[PDB]
Amino acid sequence: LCFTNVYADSFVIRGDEVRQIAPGQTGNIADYNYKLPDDFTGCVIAWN
Amino acid sequence: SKFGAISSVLNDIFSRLDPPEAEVQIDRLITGRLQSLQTYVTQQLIRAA
Repeated sequence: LCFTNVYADSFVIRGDEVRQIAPGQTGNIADYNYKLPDDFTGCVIAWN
Repeated sequence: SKFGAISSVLNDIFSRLDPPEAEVQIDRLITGRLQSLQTYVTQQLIRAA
């Protein structure tokens, strides 16, 4: 595929907190740090 | 009528389910109700004739 522009967001979170990064998923990070919109298209990469 | 979904109430789908497949449930309910209304309109057309 060919995209218009790509934005990469990088940060570090706890081991079990990785589930919180998801459209329409709530939590401490989701509510106060980083929330994905429900109409989110893109990949999320997590490695220890 | 549930039409295969888990609930007949839209707000129940909203509260008890997260959006990504709540959309699927809403789509199922919407298409079922649209089919019902289509059937009603078709029978009304025949009876009107």
